[PDB]
Amino acid sequence: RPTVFRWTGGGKEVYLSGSFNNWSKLPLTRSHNNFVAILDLPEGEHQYKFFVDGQWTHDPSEPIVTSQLGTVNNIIQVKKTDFEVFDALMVDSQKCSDVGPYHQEPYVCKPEERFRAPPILPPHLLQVILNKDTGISCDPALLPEPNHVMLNHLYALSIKDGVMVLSATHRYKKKYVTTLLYKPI
Amino acid sequence: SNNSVYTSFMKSHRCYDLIPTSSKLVVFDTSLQVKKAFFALVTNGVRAAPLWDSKKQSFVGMLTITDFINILHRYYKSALVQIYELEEHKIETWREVYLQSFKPLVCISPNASLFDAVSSLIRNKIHRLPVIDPESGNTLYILTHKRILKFLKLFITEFPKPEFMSKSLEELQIGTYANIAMVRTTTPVYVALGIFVQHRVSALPVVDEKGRVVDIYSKFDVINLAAEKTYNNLDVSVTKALQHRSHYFEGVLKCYLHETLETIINRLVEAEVHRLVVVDENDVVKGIVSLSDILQALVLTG
Amino acid sequence: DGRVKIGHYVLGDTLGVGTFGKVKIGEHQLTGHKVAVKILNRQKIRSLDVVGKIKREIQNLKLFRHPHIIKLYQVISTPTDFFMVMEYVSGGELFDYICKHGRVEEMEARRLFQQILSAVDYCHRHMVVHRDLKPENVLLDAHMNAKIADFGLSNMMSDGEFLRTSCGSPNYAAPEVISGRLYAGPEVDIWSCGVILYALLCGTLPFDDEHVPTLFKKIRGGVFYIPEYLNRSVATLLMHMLQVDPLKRATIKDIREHEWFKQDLPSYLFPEDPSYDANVIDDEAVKEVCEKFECTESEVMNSLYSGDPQDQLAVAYHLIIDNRRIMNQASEFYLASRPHPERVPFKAKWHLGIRSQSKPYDIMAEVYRAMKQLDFEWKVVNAYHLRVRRKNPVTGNYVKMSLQLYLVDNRSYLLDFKSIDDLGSHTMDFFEMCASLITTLA
Ligand SMILES: N#Cc1c(O)c2c(-c3ccc(-c4ccccc4O)cc3)csc2[nH]c1=O
Ligand SMILES: O=P(O)(O)c1ccc(-c2cc(O)on2)o1
Ligand SMILES: O=P(O)(O)c1ccc(-c2cc(O)on2)o1
Repeated sequence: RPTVFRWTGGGKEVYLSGSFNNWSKLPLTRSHNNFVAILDLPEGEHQYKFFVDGQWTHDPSEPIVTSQLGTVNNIIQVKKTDFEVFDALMVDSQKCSDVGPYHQEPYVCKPEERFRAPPILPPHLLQVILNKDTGISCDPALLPEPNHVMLNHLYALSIKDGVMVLSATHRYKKKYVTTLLYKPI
Repeated sequence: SNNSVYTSFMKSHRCYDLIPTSSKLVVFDTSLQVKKAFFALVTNGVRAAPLWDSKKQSFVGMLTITDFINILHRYYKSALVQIYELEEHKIETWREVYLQSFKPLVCISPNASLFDAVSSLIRNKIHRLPVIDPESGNTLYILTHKRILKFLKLFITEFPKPEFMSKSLEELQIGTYANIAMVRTTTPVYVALGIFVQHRVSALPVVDEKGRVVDIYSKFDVINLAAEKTYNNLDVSVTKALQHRSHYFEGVLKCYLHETLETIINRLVEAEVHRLVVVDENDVVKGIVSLSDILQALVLTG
Repeated sequence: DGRVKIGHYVLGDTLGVGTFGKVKIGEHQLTGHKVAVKILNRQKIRSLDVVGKIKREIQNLKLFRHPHIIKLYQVISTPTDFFMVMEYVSGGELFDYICKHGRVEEMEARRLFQQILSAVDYCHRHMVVHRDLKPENVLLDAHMNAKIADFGLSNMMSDGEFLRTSCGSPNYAAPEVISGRLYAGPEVDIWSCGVILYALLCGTLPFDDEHVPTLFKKIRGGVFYIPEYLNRSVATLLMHMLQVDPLKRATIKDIREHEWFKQDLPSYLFPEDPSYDANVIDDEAVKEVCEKFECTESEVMNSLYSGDPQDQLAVAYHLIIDNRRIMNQASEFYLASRPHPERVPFKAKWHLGIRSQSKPYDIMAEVYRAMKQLDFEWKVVNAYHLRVRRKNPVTGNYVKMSLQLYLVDNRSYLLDFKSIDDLGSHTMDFFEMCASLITTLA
C-alpha cells in the first residue's frame, strides 16, 4: 500500500528517517519547495522524522510523539480505509461534520434584523406547460417535453364556482404525467 | 402457421411502452358537481377522467360521456324546464343512483403486458382503462383501443405479417353485420340517447329520407351539447345537433368487403376514427368494423 | 532509484493547477506511457469542506465514457493524498492553439465546436453541468480532437431544483451567473460554448474589459461586435447562443437544427443519429441485458466485439436498441408538436403557487399560523425555505412538501409548492396538502 511523505518546508537537502527503514536517511527528490518519496507500507502505526540541512526536524502540521529522552518524531496511522478512495472519502466526511427533527415552532426571522430579500423567481418556473398551445394536429392529451426544474412544482387556477383546480408535472420512469385535480373548496 | 405473432408481441411489451413522454391527465374529486366536471372534459379536451374518493383515499371509477348520456335521458323533461339533477347533483350523488351495481375499479399496472390490457378492455366491455402504478398509487395514462393499434402499427415491419393480414374482410368476417341499431335524419337527440342506454352501443349511423347513410351519431358527439351549452334542448333533430361540428366532423368513412384487413387497419390508424362502415360492391351498407373487433382478431382467439 | 512513483508511473513536470489539486505528467517506468495525475490533498479537501464535491466528481468520471471527455483510468488512495490517473493529451490547451494561429479556420472551428457540444450534451443527458467551460479547460490531442477536463465546479441536475452557485471566469459566465440569480444550468453551459465558438472564429472574447463592473455590464447587456469575416449563418447561431434571457437562449436541439452546425457533422457524436446506435454503447441497455441473462458486463461486450453478430448476448442488446429507435422515431406518438377528432369538443390561465403584495415577514407568519391550524410539522432549514410534513389518517403515511418564497417584482412575492418523494396516491396527497394550506391562507 503506497504512503506519501511530503516536506512542505524549505531547505537544499532533505532526508527521511523512520521505523520503516530501521532509522536510516533516505534522500528525497525535490521539485521547487517539495521534497517527496512514495513508500509501500502496511497498515499500522509508523514513526518518522526529517533531516533538513544537517539538522533533525518534524512537520508541525502532522501529529507528533515524544520519547523519554525528548526526541520529536511524527506519527502516521496507516488505516484500512486509506487504501480505497470511497472508504477514505467516507472517513473524511465524518471529520468534516462540525458544530434537527420536525417541530411546530416558527423561525425567528434573523439575528438582529436580517432584512433578507427572498431569491428572485426563476423565469423557467413561469413556463406553464398547460398554457402552451400544442396546435390542432396532435392529440389533446399530448404535451411538450418539460424542463426538469419545473417538475414536482404546483400550478393552480383562480377559484371559480367554489372549485379549486390544481396541477403538477411528475415523472414516472422516463415519462412525465401532468395531473389535474378538480377539488371543491 | 405465421399467426399469433401479434399476440406474442402484446405479451412481450409492457403497458409502460404506450404511455407518452409528456401527457395530460384530468382527475375529478367525488364531491365535485357533474355540470362542472362535464365542462372540464370540454375545456381540457378529454373524453374520460378517473374518479378520486377523498374520504376512502382511493380511485373509485371513471367519468365518461356515457354518464352525461345517462343523466340527460333519465332526468330530461322539457326545453321549458331545467334538468335539476344535472345542475345540482355531485358525482358521488350520481354514482349512488347509476351504480345502485357496485362495479369495482377496473385498472392495469404499467409493468403488466399489453395482452392483459387488450383482454381487460374486451372482457369488461370498456373503452377507457386507467394505468395506475402500484408503488405510488398515481394514475399515469388512460389506455384505449386506438393507442394499442397505433403502437402495433409501428412494429408491423419488425415482425413477419401473418396469412390473415393478406386475407379479405369478407373471408375473416370481422365486426357486427346483424342487429345494427340506426337513427333517422329527423330523430330527436333524446330518442338517440335512449338507444345508447338500452342497446349499450357506442355509435348510431344516421340514415337519409332516400335510405343512404349520411353521417354517424356517436357517444362522443353528446359532449358538444355541453360545449355549445345546448343540453336542455334535446327535442332538436340529430342533424341539427351535428351541423355546428359537421365542417371538421368527417364521421362516415367506408371500407369495402373485398379490401384486405391490412388496408382497413392502416385506414383506422391514419384517420384516427373509432369505426368504419362496411360496404359491398354496389356501395351498400353491410355492417360496422371498429377498433375493438380488429384487436379481438389480432390479439385474442389465438 | 529515487524517482517519485505512483502505480508504476514516475511523476514529472507540472502540467497545470485546476479548481481542486495539481495535475502532473506520469511516465511509465517500463513502457514510457504518459498519463495525467491529478493530486488531491485530503487535508485541503477537509479544510475547504468539499468531500461531497470530490465524491460526485470521481463517481461521474468513473461512469462517463465519451471520446471528448478526459477518461479516468483509476484513482489511487494514500493516507494523505488522492491520485487520479487520467488520460493524457499531448496538444494541450485549446486557448494556446487559438493564440498560436490567431484565428481558427471555419473547417477546423466547426469540427472542434461539434466535438465540444457532443461532450456537453453527454454531460447534460447524464444530469451533470460543467459550469466552467472555456478554451483553457478544453484540451487537444495529437489528432486535434477536443477533450473537456476540469469537473471541479461541476454540479448535479435534480428534478424541480435550481443551482445558485457562481462559477468560472467572468468572460465565460452567463448573465444569471454573475448576477447571483438561480438557474437550471444547462443554459449556462450554452453561453460558455457560445463564448468558445466566438473565441475560435475571432481569436478574441465577445465580452472583454479591464474593469470588472464594466465587463459585467457588457455581459448583462448582451451586446457584442460581429466581425465582417463571419457569415450570416454562424452570426445568427452566436446571437441565439448568447442571449440575456435564458428562456430565449438556444438549446442543444436548436444548435443541432442549425444549418451551419449540420455541415460535415459526423453521424456518431449525438444520439438518434444514423451511425450512433451501431458505434456508441448504451449504458442503460447493457444493464437491462445483464439482469435478463444473469451475466457480467464484460461477457456482454465480448459478444458484441466478437466476429459473429448472431452471438446470443449481442442479439438481445440490439433488440432493445431497435425497439428504442422505432419509439424515438415516432415523436408525434409520444410528444406534442384537418384538425384532430378529439379537439371537436373545445381560456382561464394557470399560475405558480400563491401571489402576494404583502411584506415578506408578514407572509411567513401567515404560513406558520396556517400550518398550526392544519397540524403540519415543519423543518426550518432557511428563513424563506421550509420542509413541511403531514400524516394521512386513512393511508397512515407522511406527506412531504417544500415551501419557498420568491420575488416576482419590486411589489410582488410568490409562495412555491413542491412535492418530496422518498395505498392511496402520492400526487393526490400533495394536491390535498396544497388545497388545505391555500384555503387556510386565503
Ligand atoms: N499541489 C501540490 C501537491 C503535490 O505536488 C504533491 C506530491 C508531489 C510533489 C512533487 C513531486 C515531484 C518531485 C520531483 C520531481 C517531479 C515531481 O513531480 C511529485 C509528487 C505528492 S502529494 C502532493 N500533494 C499536493 O497537494
Ligand atoms: O363506453 P365509454 O367508455 O363510456 C364511451 C364513451 C364514449 C365512447 C365512444 C365515443 C365514440 O365516438 O365511440 N365510443 O365510448
Ligand atoms: O364499442 P366500439 O364501437 O367497438 C369501440 C371501439 C373503440 C371504441 C372506443 C371508444 C372510445 O372512446 O375509445 N375507444 O369503442
